[PDB]
Order: sequence, then C-alpha cells, then structure tokens
Amino acid sequence: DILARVDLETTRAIAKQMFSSGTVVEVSSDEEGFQGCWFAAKVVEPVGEDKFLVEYRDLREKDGIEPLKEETDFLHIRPPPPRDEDIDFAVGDKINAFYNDGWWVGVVIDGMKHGTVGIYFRQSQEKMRFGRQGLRLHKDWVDGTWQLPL
Amino acid sequence: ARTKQTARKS
Repeated sequence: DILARVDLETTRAIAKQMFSSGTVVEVSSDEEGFQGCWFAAKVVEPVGEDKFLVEYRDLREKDGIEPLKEETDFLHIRPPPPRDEDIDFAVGDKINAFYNDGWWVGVVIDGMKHGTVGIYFRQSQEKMRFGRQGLRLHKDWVDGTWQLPL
Repeated sequence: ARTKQTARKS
C-alpha cells in the first residue's frame, strides 16, 4: 500500500523539517475501522528520529474531556491539505467527508443539489447527502508535495 | 468532539 508510492528517506526528512512542536497536522491509522480516515491534530513534540507525539483536535480520551494524545510515525502524519473551498464536485470524484470527527475517503455519486452532494463510502457501504461545507477533494501527501489521485 | 471509538467504524 504505503511505500510503493513514497520514498522513506525523503518522507522522513520532510516530516522532520515540517512537523515541529505546535504544528497543525493530520494523522492516520492502520487499525481496523480507520481505513481512509484522517484526523486533525497538533504536534506536541517529536519523538526520536521516526515518531511524533500528537494531540488530537477532536478526539478525546475515555472521559470525553481531555484531548487524545498518541505517538504517530512519519508515514502516518501529513500537513493539512490546501483546500479549494469553492469547487464543483463531479460524479466519480474521490473526496473526503468530515464525518464523526474525522475526514473519510468517499466517492461523489450525485452532483450538488440544494447545497448537498451525494456521497458513497466503501468502508461502510453506506451512501448519503453531505453538506458541501464538510467536503473536500481527496489529495495525497507524497515526498513533500500534494498530488491528486492517479 | 468525541472519543476515539465513537469515531471508529465497524
């Protein structure tokens, strides 16, 4: 999945450059039930040469009060993507939808009507209308550059 | 906000 597209040496160096204490980022997970999800977070401090202690913007510890803190590695952290807040989704577009406090990969199945866009999620096999404000085009962070899907 | 498993799917 992962490394076929990115370069480890480059990705590590760029993560070291960009993700210092206080830096806003997005983080991902390879735990089940989280595939194609990016969560908003902020770097607390780098950890060793490979990892970053982050504090989540929206996710909480079990009391639902204190922000969740986790270590993440350089392959599961990225900057917030540039967002073109005013664009027209076309059917077939790979998007992210802000759903249950994460950004989830989905596909546009119906163009915008009444300020909503029809979306489908392969993870859950569910489809629904999403307000335009909670949608963005999917982008990949690769070797220090943002790229659209191939 | 929500807990990490309130955000988890399936």
